[PDB]
Amino acid sequence: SGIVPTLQNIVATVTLGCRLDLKTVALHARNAEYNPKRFAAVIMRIREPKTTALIFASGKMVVTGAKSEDDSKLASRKYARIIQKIGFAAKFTDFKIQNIVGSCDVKFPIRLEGLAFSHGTFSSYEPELFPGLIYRMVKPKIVLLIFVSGKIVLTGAKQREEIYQAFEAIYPVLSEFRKM
Amino acid sequence: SFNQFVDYTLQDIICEDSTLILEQLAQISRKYEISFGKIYVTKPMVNESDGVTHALYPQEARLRNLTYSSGLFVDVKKRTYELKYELGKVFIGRLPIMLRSKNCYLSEATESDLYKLKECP
Amino acid sequence: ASILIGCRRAEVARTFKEIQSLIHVKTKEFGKTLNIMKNILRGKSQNLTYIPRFCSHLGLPMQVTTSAEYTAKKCKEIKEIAGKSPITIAVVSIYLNILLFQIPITAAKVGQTLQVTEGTIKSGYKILYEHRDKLVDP
Amino acid sequence: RITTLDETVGVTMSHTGMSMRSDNSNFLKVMPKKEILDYLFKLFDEYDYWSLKGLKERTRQPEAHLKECLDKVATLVKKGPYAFKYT
Amino acid sequence: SNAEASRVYEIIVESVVNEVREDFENAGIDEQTLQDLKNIWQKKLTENLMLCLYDKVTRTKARWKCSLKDGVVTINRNDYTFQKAQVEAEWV
Amino acid sequence: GYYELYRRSTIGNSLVDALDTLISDGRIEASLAMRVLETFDKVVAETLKDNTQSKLTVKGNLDTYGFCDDVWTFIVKNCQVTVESVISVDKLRIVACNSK
Repeated sequence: SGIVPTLQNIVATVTLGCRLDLKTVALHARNAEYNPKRFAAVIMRIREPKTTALIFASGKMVVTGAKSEDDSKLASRKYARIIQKIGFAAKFTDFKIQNIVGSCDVKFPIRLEGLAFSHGTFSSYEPELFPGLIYRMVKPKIVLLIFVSGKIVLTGAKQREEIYQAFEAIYPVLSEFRKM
Repeated sequence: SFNQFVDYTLQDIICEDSTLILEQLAQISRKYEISFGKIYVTKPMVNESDGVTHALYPQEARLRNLTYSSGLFVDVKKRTYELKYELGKVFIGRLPIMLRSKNCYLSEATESDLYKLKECP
Repeated sequence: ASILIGCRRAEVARTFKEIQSLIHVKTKEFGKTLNIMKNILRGKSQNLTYIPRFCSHLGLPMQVTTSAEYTAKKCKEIKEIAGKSPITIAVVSIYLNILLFQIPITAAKVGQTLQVTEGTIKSGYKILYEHRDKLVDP
Repeated sequence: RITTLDETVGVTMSHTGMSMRSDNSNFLKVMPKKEILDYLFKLFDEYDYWSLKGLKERTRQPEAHLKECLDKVATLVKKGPYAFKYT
Repeated sequence: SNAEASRVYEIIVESVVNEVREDFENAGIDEQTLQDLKNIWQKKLTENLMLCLYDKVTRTKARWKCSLKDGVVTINRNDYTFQKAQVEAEWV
Repeated sequence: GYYELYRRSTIGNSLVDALDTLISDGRIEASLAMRVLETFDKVVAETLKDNTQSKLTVKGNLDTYGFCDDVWTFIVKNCQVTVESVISVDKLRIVACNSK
């Protein structure tokens, strides 16, 4: 094999533990977005790292859009910095990975039909609704997107090893149901 | 007695009460009207279990235990009165067919034409 | 969902839009509720059937009906381009085998018939005219 | 006499049951506490014995804060002529 | 510099004086004071800011696309009046 | 209705300076220049909607997007405004409100 699934998205919640004013913040801040009639939360984005802060009113904020565990951690300290920069007493608190998204490729065509017929307890293949295949892993708890071309997208993970251990237990199963 | 029931009476039963409305109460109310123009008839057929609706012949109908029957269709007319301001082929029932009638295929057959269909003249 | 259970268990051929032409199930609610019922059936222990109904919808002879059958059979074993939903793969087997003969239908009438896209099947015709070799039987 | 539809049947028969050609017809398709109380006192100055159904329509703001102020400085009359009407 | 905007500025001064002529008679100050309002405003008529109204702002990944309608933009001491606009900027 | 964002333009500040000159220096009565600016937000609102035929195309680097009280605010750095004429603006403040 020798294949490492490249990560695509890492999600992390940050609870500041305070309460701001959304009209006061948006009338003075720069790179921020907020709409009361659609979704009453402040959307903050920074150029480096390119992430997405979701500032609620009750001190809640989720940071998403990074690739490494540090990039979701570094941007959240930058996200905690601007709220302290406005005039509030924000605090970098409650750090937890919400999800780690990763996708890769195997460079051989995959027999999805015989795989779905064999692994019907975990495969869910509906050919006219979703052109890929939906596979769920018990240990570890990983849901996987399988394409015929070889695109193996993985989700439902808080740790980096859970993506890699899921690939190792399924790539011989990928190597069984192959074509050319 | 069969053919006069088909050619004339089937328009008599429908067109004598071909209209029906629904008095919708609103405050500005409304009305809606459904009507039927002419009823249309078909040839004897069988819709099989998969869904193929093809031709039919009574020799196979005797062996497969079916209903030598043709579908019927209605030209429906929909209206809406808003208080009277005004702003479609529907199957209804497979009617069983009497043999050697005008709607049946075997009315148009010679001597040997029945012989190629295993039916006695 | 249990209607679609009767489609699969009694070897019938029904589609989601066929039920959506009758009921308003809003698809995303419909499929996940269908999915969890399957796990109940898993917790309580094939597009070839769809072919001749459309042939019955078009009114085609049996030799023309089995012509798309040998088409749709050999289309899976040939591979390339993979699934891309078998519904349009069925209807391009129709359009190929009707281009084998001379039946006046074209793409506009069959587009309104099975409710699809004329521009889609010409793109599938592009890979099919290249694959015109490995599909002849007599 | 009644005309007979004379084709390959299944073309006409396809429109009977499922056909995936839906619709094609238009027939039967169907706040702060002191700030909201100031508007409520302005609304009570016009109509006092008034139901909360049109009041939630006329205000259309924070109805939970409107329901909290309606029990705060107002007494909703239950039955009688002024049913569900503040006082 | 625009011959259309100089034609536009001719309509704006003429529509203002002809509409508050009734209120200058209701207040009853003077008719020539309204004429003094016109000559001073045309004498004054003789930092890159866009003032308009948004209709649709679409954003994908980091690319923005904004559908703008009806405004007046003054860029580099030059007056411009438009009817439609599209802003396809890119925020890093 | 009738917003007041067009009183901050070139002719938006020209009518305010021509009305405040009459009130402060002269004896022009108060609460009458307000009706002129309300008329100024009415005529130009029907002028840029109807008597305008220019189209603009702006492409640059966005630095600040702000949205508050149905008012969109943009600052695009190094933008080229294409009239119908391409004008390379180093910084163009874009303010937009709801047209409905």
